[PDB]
Amino acid sequence: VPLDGGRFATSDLNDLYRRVINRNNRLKRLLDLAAPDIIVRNEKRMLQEAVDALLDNGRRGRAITGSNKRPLKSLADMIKGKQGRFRQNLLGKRVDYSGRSVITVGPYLRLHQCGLPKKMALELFKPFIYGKLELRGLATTIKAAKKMVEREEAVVWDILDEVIREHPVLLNRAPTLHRLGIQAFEPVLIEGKAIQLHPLVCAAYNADFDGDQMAVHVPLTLEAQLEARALMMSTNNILSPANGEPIIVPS
Amino acid sequence: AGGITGEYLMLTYANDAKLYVPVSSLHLISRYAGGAEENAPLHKLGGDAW
Amino acid sequence: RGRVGRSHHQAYAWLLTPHPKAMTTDAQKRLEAIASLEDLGAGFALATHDLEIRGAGELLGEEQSGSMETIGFSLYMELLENAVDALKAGREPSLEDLTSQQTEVELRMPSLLPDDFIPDVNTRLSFYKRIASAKTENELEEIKVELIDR
Amino acid sequence: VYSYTEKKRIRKDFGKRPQVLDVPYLLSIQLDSFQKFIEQDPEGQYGLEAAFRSVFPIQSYSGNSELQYVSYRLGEPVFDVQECQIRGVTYSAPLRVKLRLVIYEREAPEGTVKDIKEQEVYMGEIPLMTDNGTFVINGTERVIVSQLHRSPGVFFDSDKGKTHSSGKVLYNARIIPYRGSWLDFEFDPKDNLFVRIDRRRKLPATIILRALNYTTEQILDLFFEKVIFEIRDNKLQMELVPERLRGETASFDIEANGKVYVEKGRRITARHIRQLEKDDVKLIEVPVEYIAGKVVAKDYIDESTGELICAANMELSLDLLAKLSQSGHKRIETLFTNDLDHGPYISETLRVDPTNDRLSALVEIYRMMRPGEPPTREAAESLFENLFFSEDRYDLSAVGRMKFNRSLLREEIEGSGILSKDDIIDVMKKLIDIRNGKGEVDDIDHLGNRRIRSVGEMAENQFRVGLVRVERAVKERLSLGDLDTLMPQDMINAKPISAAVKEFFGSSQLSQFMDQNNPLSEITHKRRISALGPGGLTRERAGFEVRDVHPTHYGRVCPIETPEGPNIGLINSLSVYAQTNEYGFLETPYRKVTDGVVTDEIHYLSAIEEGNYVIAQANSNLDEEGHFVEDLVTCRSKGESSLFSRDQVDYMDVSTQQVVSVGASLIPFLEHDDANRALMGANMQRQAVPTLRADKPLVGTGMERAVAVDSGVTAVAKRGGVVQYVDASRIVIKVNEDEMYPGEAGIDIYNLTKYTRSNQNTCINQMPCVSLGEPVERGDVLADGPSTDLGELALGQNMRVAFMPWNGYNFEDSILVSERVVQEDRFTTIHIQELACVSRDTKLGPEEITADIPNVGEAALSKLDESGIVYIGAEVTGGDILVGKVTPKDSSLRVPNGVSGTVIDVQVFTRDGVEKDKRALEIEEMQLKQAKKDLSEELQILEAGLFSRIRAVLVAGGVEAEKLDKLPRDRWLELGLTDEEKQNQLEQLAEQYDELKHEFEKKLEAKRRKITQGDDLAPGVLKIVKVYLAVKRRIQPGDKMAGRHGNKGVISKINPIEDMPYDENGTPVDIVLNPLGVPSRMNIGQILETHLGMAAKGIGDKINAMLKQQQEVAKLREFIQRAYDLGADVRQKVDLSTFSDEEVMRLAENLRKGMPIATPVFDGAKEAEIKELLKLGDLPTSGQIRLYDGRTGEQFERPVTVGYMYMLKLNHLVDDKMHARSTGSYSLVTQQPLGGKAQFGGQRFGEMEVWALEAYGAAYTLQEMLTVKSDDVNGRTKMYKNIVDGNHQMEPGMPESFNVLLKEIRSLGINIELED
Amino acid sequence: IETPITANFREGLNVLQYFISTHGARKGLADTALKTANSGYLTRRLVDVA
Amino acid sequence: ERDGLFCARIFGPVKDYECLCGKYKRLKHRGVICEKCGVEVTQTKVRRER
Amino acid sequence: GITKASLATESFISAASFQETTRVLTEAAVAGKRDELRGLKENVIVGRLIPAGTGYAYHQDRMRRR
RNA sequence: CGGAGAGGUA
Ligand SMILES: [Mg+2]
Ligand SMILES: [Zn+2]
Repeated sequence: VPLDGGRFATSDLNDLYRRVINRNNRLKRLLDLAAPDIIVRNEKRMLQEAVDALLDNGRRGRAITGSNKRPLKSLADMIKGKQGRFRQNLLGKRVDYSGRSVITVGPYLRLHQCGLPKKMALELFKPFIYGKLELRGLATTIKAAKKMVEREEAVVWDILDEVIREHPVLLNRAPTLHRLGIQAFEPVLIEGKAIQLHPLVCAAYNADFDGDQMAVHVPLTLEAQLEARALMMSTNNILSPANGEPIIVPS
Repeated sequence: AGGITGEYLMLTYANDAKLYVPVSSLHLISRYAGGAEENAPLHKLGGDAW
Repeated sequence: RGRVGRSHHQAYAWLLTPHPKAMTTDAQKRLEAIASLEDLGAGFALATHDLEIRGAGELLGEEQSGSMETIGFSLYMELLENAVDALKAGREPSLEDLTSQQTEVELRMPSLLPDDFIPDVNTRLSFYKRIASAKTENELEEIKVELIDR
Repeated sequence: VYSYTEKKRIRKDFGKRPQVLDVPYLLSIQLDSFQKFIEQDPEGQYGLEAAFRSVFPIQSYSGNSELQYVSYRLGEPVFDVQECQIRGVTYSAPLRVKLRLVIYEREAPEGTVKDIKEQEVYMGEIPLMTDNGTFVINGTERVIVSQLHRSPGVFFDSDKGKTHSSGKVLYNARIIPYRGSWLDFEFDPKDNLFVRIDRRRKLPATIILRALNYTTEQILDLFFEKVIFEIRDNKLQMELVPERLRGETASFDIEANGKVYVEKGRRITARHIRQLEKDDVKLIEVPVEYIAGKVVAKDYIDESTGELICAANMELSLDLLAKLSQSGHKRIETLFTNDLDHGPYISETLRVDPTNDRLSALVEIYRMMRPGEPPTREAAESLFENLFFSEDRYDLSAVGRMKFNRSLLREEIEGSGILSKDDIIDVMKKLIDIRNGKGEVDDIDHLGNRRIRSVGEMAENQFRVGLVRVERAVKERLSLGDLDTLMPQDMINAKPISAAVKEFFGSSQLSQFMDQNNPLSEITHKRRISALGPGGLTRERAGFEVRDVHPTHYGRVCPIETPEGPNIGLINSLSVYAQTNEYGFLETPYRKVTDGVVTDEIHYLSAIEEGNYVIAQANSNLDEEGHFVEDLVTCRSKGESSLFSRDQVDYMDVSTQQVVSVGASLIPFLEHDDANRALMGANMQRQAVPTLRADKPLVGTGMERAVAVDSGVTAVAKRGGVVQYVDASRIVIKVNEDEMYPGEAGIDIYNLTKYTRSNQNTCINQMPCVSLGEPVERGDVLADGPSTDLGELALGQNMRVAFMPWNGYNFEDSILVSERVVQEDRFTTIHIQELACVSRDTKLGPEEITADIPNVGEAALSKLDESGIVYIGAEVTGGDILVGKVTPKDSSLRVPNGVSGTVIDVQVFTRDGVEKDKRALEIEEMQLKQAKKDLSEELQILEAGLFSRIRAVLVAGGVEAEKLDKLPRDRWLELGLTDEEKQNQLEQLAEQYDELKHEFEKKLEAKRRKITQGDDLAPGVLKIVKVYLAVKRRIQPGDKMAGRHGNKGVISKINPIEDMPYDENGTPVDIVLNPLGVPSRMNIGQILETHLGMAAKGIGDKINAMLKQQQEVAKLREFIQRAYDLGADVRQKVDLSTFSDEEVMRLAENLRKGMPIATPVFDGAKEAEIKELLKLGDLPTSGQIRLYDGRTGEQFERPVTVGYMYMLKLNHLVDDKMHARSTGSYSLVTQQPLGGKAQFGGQRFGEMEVWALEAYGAAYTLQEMLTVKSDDVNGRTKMYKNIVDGNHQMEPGMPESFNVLLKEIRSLGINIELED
Repeated sequence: IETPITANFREGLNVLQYFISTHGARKGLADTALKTANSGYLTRRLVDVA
Repeated sequence: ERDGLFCARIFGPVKDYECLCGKYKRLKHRGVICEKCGVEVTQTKVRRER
Repeated sequence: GITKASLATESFISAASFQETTRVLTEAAVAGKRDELRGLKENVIVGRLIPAGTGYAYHQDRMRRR
């Protein structure tokens, strides 16, 4: 990838590959030339060391480095550890149709709903809005619907209040210790900027309102919305899975 | 000068870079000759090679 | 070290160094390397060690030893093949021929086509040929307008 | 007693202890350290002088030349501070050394001179600390925090049976140099003794014993005593020492001189020893079984054959004894070992040591330090010489030698920097002594063992690192040829000094970006004590014992102000009165207690000395004769607080606030909070945004003024006088005639920094707080900074708070806020962003910044000018174009989506050599007008000053008022007057005037060249335009706001005025907190501050009432005097009778909004005084009044608490946090969404959140959130089309981050594949 | 410590009682930080076995 | 380059449905291999899997 | 123990995505191991339905179709 | 995009 200064990034894998290819081509030429054995021997030693550093650098007591005197990132170092593929890209991964905001109380809510700012509810629910606008024919393409949502005429708010009718969103607090850490709530649109959270599910989330933040994901398909409504709504999580005691205790 | 206290002559070249010459070897020094005791130039010590 | 020896007499070679409080680390590395390889046939190993650290310079420039972002050999053979085919087909003389009969106007003031201006070395070379071979000011002006356009 | 501008508003100080030592300059450590770096030290032991004299004279290898040093001098900086920040260049001063190069002549005897050439050579640019303690390194204002590292010396620690599972304590010793290679000794669980160097492989200690030209005999004499056998005619006569037998079980008959003293098997009692000595026993016959296990000291060989019989360090047996008898040996010497008192801990090391000589010992040392390269003699010997005994590559500092000679109980606190033989031997002796049972181990967390190296020492170390490379290069250049035409300038390189210093200042772990959203945050980030950085411990590998608070932290390091989270107790902050010792250690003052009197003399004691004495408590009652009123006074003797007798104390604490920091001494009623909640109170006080209209705290601690003055945000008068001119951007002070100077009299001019941007994007502007024609004195504030108010810190507003639950709108920690708080714009804060647009130089040529941009209408270009840059004052919103930039084939800078604000400043930088567009010429043109105008106003206000002094000095001897103005104001020299000291002074003033003319001319021309010149930029950029946006963030549900006592909570509703609980007078409560936050987390300080604030506003309300209906000053004076009394024996004692009857009308004008109160932290207002103050006002003394509901209008049962609590608005807005993403960009190597708010990022549905969906049966939600919504590209394009087409359904596919895993595993030699 | 803090929070602690209070109440927060770091790993191990 | 670490005939075309030398620039020739340089003009996402 | 009882699993992905990835991959690549995707973690890895809840019916009929 | 480092919220 270019570094935007005319040069390119280091990208340690290509560095290791260039090292291996250079040593290998040199050794092939030197074997073609029938060079004496003292030279081809340390050529093969260098090639073995280079392929060694490519496959897994640092498994030798010696590790070769580039900048800043840290060893390069080999193909085995791109799988191991907290930053490998398994723990950072496969078991848990970044997600579209998601948001994050501060939480306030909103004690007028019922147990099965959560506040949701109008801005977040418009940004998360854009494709559904495009579909409903093209159903009304108010913009008979996706480009005109895009500008139409961007301007925010008075009609897209009605499109929200229809596409948010029976559509749960999954609220999630950051250390999701237990399965009551992620729960689905029907949204209630708020002219504000903070996700209001029913003050009974705070004990389940372990959420004071002293500056916490919660993420909001959207279930898309019918299977996901029914999973949210049947399994993950807050009106199903009353007993704690750890022990039969209630978890919607008045706090 | 690293263990000896001596008396020196004080000579100011260009850029105020001073040259001290010993009084034991003041014969290396001559008076001016161009008739320009007010219009005399000033060289730079050590040249301008650098 | 190779100046001594040269005959059946065993020949010693001393590398006196200053006292080690004022030698850089690279110096002791060099000295221990050159004292390690005290054998016969060590020259080529030492040369291919000097390469690989120093790195070969430009394949199509000056500056023999250094990394310094050369042009690739795989690119270079293609560039040279394009030059060979254009040259032979065209049959223009070498640039040096255009240097030979050149009435020397060495005025030691820069005169070339800059790299970023015409990046393709082959095409820039073709302009060199066609400019120095232009034998009419009208031809020079045609070169000027074509180069302005291109 | 009072000034003129403290009588504006006198904070009513409660508190009873009279202060004996005022709070020092709060930035003493930073300014003092960097002064010790850059100051001409005559004695030559601090800073640059110490470094230069530690390197120079540089003698060449040839010896026929040397380069010696004369003096050093810091030049003037090329730019001032403001131009350094704006232009993006560090604020440095060129260091110029007057080097002097001698040259010897060859054939002369040893030591002569041919020539000597000297020249002021330039070397190094050293960044200059500003007036406060902040450096400017690249335009960004940095702060180098002090570091707290273990002092160089020697330490004897022991893992408390953490290994070997036997309960065996493995005592160890570390010799830790300031600079060099460490050294360690330790004990194997077999009670051996091994050395290790630089944490390498472990070796027997006797290896390094032999390495010092010690053979085995001297080793045994060093570590062991002697027991003497004399073989005679009767069976091994031994000279017996009776104190060698204290405490052993006997083994045979103990008799002498024909009398049985002790019999076998007995323990040798003390009375047995006394019997032996009173009978004076010397010589005892002993059996032979006693010697079969004893080890002989030295070598006894056979004299005739010259063959070894017995050697050093081996046990004697019967055959050896017979041979030594047969060789004529009469005297044998064995070792006095033991089992509990003197173990043979070195003899077993000799046994296990596979080394017998010294050369081979140096051989395996060489093998250890560098594997490979098998040793020679000279290489091993030189390696071991320069490893520990070279002043080049090893150095204990003077602090190292001090602690070293202290730990070994030596005498002199001076010595050589490098180690010696006796030092290593003494360390080993002391370690063996610790092992035996005498002496005691150290704790490594003691503040007598950890020392502070602040800015000066650290930067001097880097300067020395650079100077070593400089002197090496100098030596090579001297030994090279052609000496007789060299000059020092052409000899030294100024690269490795500037590099070694810029590397430290710019990019280090201890030179960090200044927190600048307060005066408090700056002044408490400069007084920071980081326990991290180079030469210190690591954040996530620090245990529970170093994070913890030691009994020696008292007075030096604050116990409460530390961050919470992963680095707690590692980022400690200094106490108020703590200083740095001469050696870097921490010391705190103490009042000396004489025979019975607590005096007023103070002694600064360190942490080692504080343990020996006994120190009284800060608040222990003493009464006008220095005598404690009790006889069991609570003191602390040796890290143990306990009650001591009155006639035993040696010292007393200076004041009650020397335990806590500066951050946690602005908390009023700190002595009622918990420690956790006070920690959070301090750390959130550090983050309060400076609001729009600053508002004094009605309840402070009096330390507010110190923080406002010492943090350099207020513009403070350097010399007193009269304010000649006030303006919102400048203040002109005509200085008093007795504060004048004779030469360059002049008058002072202060330029106030208007709305510039702080580091944290808040707004720092100063406001004039003095009026036109008003007397000011030296040290008095003239301009409030950000969040100060008449020279005292005011971080937030103070609002009327009711403590009750309100319909659940303040459920957990939330806050319900009235709408007057948002109507009055009291939490509306200004945030100033800097958006930069750069013009690159890329393929297909550069980019211009013209207005000509495609596919956008003229509405887009309506806010740009003709040059493509937005107009100043243009109220932009999100998505508008500020700098129209084109890509050569729409790369215009746009406001980020969501943020509004007014453009207040456009800075255009251009690289030299390319022409400047229209906007750059316009900006440079107005800048030139500003620069010429400001210098002209400077010179002409100085003209007013000089001519006023000239006119006012001629009152006698030359006064003719018309003749001053018969000719114009200039020619006031050649008039008729006596040519005496008056005309002397007029000639001096005219010469000063003409010099000021010349200075103005030179400065104006230099400023013009500095403005017009092109500036250095990054290679590859053409021109940069920085637009500045000012955004008034008001307040909304979400914005976290806090108190001072650790009670945070996001505002949860902006509630109309009429719904707020009003009391019987109609006044609505401004903020309704929750009571339930008080009992659990015990910050009772908030309730007491609430009551005291209600009292203060009661006094303010009565003064306001007495002022509205106009009443004479004889009533205001009476009431205000009653208010300023009423302390129960407080130390304030202000009398209103000496006020000028109009500064009472100004005092009561400033007190009409509330009478400010100080409560020193541990010397606070007791509750009785609070009730008395609430009763001086007409408020009900229980603190709680009756509130009617806002909506139903019917009174609340159980009367509620209202008062005035000081709310800060912390810098966690909800504008910055709230974020949402539907579809956006995607990452490159793995096709997952990007991450963050700057990028249009999507939240991370991590590992725990996947287990939380596996715990439900929600498998379809999981499948979409890890294939469709994230990663499966053919799945997500189809999903988007299906959503738009009204069909919520997915085709899953398989995530591309798993195909990446296949190709990466499969790209090893590992065939991983999917089956059928 | 043998002698207690005989002063509640209605009345004020004096200096030395407050210092000993901090002795007690920083161990709590340091313990909270590192126990959190450990228990996260423990529940990760538990999830991955079952 | 021709047969370097990043390559177009070995791993695939850089731009979507386009030859290396621009001989074929539209999807109507999907699958044909150019002759001068020798890339398979196809989707550029095959550069991820080859 | 739970650290060893999870590395000693018949599924070489439910142990590779746990700790010690290099050791697990080499020991399961020499042995030529086979993962039947019969768990809740490797179905998360390979991006298909979890055999727990609403994925249980799917996996039930999928198994009974072969 | 990577690397190093600093700090902060829950
Ligand atoms: Mg919280
Ligand atoms: Zn092609």
